[PDB]
Amino acid sequence: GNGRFLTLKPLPDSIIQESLEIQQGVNPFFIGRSEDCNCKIEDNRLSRVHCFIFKKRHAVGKSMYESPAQGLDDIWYCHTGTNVSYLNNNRMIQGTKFLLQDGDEIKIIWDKNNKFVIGFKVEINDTTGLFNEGLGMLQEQRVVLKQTAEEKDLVKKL
Repeated sequence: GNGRFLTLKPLPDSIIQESLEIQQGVNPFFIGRSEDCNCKIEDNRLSRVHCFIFKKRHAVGKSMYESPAQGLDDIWYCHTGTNVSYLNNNRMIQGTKFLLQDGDEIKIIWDKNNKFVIGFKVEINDTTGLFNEGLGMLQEQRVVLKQTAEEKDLVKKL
């Protein structure tokens, strides 16, 4: 690859059926109804910036002895459109940050009335000095974080 690391693959089961490629963690990645977002999701009720994937350096403590995880870069999926974000079994709200482990198929919008369900498959082919292969294996186990002024600023400029 010329610079691939994370492939975001939305599929046919979800209203979004395309494949995106996050180059060595190209952040932030904007996602929503308008293709303007680095990621494409055609969902009427879904906001243009409704969801965005951001990358940050994994916050770790002093490297006691010789151990990996010596501070690296992690990717955080930050939802934003009122439809609330959904990953595995963690429910989110309109503006939450969540870790994306490999094989992360998240539904940004799910409506039984119109079957308007979304789903993206996170597949990290390359791990560029990442805190982990990308399967998320830190102390926290799939926890939802809140978006602060820092995240809100990312969506300010698509």
